[PDB]
Amino acid sequence: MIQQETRLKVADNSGAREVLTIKVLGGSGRKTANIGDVIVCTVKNATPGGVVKKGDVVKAVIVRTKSGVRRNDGSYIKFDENACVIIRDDKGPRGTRIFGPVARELREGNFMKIVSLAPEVL
Amino acid sequence: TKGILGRKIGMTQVFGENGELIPVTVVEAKENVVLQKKTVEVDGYNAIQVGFEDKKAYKKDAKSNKYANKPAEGHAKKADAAPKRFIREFRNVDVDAYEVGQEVSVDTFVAGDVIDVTGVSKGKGFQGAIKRHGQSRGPMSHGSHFHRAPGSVGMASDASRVFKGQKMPGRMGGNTVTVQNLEVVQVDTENKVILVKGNVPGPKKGLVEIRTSIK
Amino acid sequence: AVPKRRTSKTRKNKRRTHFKISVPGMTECPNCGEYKLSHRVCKNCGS
Amino acid sequence: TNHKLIEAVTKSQLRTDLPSFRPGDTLRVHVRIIEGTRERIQVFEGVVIKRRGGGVSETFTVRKISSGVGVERTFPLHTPKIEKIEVKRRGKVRRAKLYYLRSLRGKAARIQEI
Amino acid sequence: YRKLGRTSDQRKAMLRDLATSLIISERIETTEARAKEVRSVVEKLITLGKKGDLASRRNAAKTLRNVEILNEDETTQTALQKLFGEIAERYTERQGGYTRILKQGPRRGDGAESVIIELV
RNA sequence: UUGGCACCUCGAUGUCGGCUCAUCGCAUCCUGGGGCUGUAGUCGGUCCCAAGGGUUGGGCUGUUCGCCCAUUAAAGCGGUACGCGAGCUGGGUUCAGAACGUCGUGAGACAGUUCGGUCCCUAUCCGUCGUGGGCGUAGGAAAUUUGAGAGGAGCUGUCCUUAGUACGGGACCGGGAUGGACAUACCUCUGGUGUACCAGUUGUCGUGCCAACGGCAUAGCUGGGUAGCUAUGUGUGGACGGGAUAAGUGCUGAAAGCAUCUAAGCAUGAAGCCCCCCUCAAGAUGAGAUUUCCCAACUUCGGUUAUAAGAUCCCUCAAAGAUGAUGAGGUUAAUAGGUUCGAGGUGGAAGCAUGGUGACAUGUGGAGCUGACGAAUACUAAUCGAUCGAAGACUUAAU
Repeated sequence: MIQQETRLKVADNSGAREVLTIKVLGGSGRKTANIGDVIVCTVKNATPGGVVKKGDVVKAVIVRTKSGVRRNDGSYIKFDENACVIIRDDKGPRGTRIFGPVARELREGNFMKIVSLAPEVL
Repeated sequence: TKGILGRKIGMTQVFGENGELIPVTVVEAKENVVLQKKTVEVDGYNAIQVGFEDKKAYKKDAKSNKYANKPAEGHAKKADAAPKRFIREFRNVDVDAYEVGQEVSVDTFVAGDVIDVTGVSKGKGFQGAIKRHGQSRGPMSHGSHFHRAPGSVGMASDASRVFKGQKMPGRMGGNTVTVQNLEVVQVDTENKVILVKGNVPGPKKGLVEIRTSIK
Repeated sequence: AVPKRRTSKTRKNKRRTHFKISVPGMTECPNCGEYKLSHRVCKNCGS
Repeated sequence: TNHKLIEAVTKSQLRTDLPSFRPGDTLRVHVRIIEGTRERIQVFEGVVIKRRGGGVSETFTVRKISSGVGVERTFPLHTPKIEKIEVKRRGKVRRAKLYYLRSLRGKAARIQEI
Repeated sequence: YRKLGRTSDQRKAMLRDLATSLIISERIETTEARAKEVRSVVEKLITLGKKGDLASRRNAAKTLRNVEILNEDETTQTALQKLFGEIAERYTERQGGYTRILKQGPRRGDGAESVIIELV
């Protein structure tokens, strides 16, 4: 349930370390968003170097959330903290590596590139 | 077409094809017998009366709606059946495929049939304007004295009155609701029960009517 | 929040139409002579 | 439980090849993953931390640490997507719900075997 | 259940008092609402007395108060002893019932329907 | 809109913005039809028809204003005492205190700037939202006809098949399902609450000491949690076609031997549309409605009689409930309470035995306890009663 003014931890090596949700794309009136949703955020904490600097407006996709999504078979899967990955414009990762597990709901969102770099996919 | 009366038991879940969970509602419907056949040359509209639950017959001093005689008895004596508890009418089914005294079974429905459930709601009694209608409350702090209360109810001098339907507090509950486009998961003839995919309106042990969706 | 006009004897007597008491059960006794309330403890204990 | 119909119309959906286990035990579920057209079997090793429900609505939860992040799964007890379950360790707890393992991390979240 | 216009603790205290007073004289007179709440509390106490095991004794001491009944020939005994004594012997073939309610007339001070609860 | 006039109110018509809640318009922001372009395809200049619904979150200036950030199919202009303070705030304007600058001989003034500063009322009448009593129909119980009334209606994005060929990037054309917002029903699932459920633990008081237990400390605190109530949770909806229609495109065709959508006529054509369709309450003193079934001695039917799963009164209750009303029951009885089981919840009782120097293990034992959920069983209580009670008349036709 990621909404406005929500701080997430980046899960890649793009330079960013912490971002803050600015808007949830999907339609007028949209309040919250879950795994497999694109959102506009700003870098609040970056590491020395990288391609992304502090105070930058970029687009990212959620991959992990405290409140897990529900499957169609009646199964659930919640994580321990919220995380996202700074993507490009053609749903392409801006980094080169991913850290931690990744949800299997990104396969239906045409995110092969991001799902083919995740160490685990459950 | 294909009408029947049943009682709401409870709510469970059933796994369908490809291991997909499906929440269903157990509806028990038995002892369904036609009682009359309204024609268009005697009433002006075709319909058929159907009973549901049974009850005890002849009884003298009985100050309770459960067992006696006279009025209801006679009307139920017309056809070969015993006194019924609930009675309804259906003007969507054919009046040429039934006979006064027929036994409406649950074999008329088949898995994968779209039906429309109908019944009264539960009831929350006297409710406020924040529960009856989806209204927002005022600031809970910042020196505010406006909480779960309604706002303005009109304008000013011009039209100095309240228009009909101002959405104010009142009793909310007992209402006839009709869910459309449902589904029959599986039908059982052993216990004469029907599994509807979803949830019908009304509380436990309540009367519900089923009809083939027109759309 | 204050009456705009005084109430008349007609309107005042019209509002006191349902304001009254109702006669009780009063079940007869089999051996006492006096009456008693229904489902009560006495010589009748109802009827 | 009023009448015996709800348990009679759902007695053909219960399984009988499921082993007995209690909260605090380490299990190895064999979920049947269905991708494009190929069907594979993914194993999920964890420790039961919950067990509520009754009848055909019984459910259980298993917690595990992937790559430094805690993951929790929850599938219906009588689900047809579960190939087979096998207990590999019997823990010793003192409660029915271990919700204190969500804050613990490292050697502090270690369960002693009976 | 009923709350009898009292607090959780206050209500719990009153219930214990009534129960103990209905085992001392076995014939008390109070209001109807309170008579329909102490009827399902003194019935559970008698059930414990029928058992006669040590466990029940400790379970029956978590509700009964500490009073001293005076019988004939200067004989004294605590309510607990009386509950596991004659009372237990009296009801040994009857499964259920025990107490009985008898409706009466209204009070003078206020219009409260008073009743009489006694053991059969 | 800024003004002009001074007709109502000075024994008071007391308030700028914001909050909550609304209704109505059309000079149309979005969606729908069209027409013409100095209108390459996309796309859009303008014009005509069209009001049914829908029209976002923040930062800041003091804010009505405005400027910016990011979205959206779109972030339209107005009216109702510049809608709404006996519905809310008091920031602004603002009253007694106090500074700064200019002006004044001075008390002080300034459409200068700044910090601080009490917003009163028990709803009589109409109106509105719910809910009953009394009579009326010439009626006792059910089941209904209903066009009078209310509600709801047309938003997006991909997939993929004549080819991404016309046009010179990217079109209107029938037609399974995925979403956003909103509406409605429900508790199987994920959660929340759960003060008469179970367990752990601190201080103190009381039954000689210690225990067990009880009282008080916010429920003493902490970890879980049944029924019920619930959203962030689970379902469904908004489709569909039908009839006239608007702008408009036409086909025939005539009071200038041509022409011409026209004066007759025949078509086609919108989120048009109120119509129809769908959902809900509904006998309408325009005494109305309809069908099925049940009910007789008094005594000239004057009611002297009275009967009807005909009504109560009273009593046990909850799928109902402010009170009444509605529903489940009253001994030929499972309505409530017990009592014996069961489901779920807690998580291993007491006693006994063993192990250990001791705090503590372990076994007998998924043990013991368990409010609201359920089944079985008359053990307690719903006991002898009493009261109140359909319509059938006239006149005048056809039988």
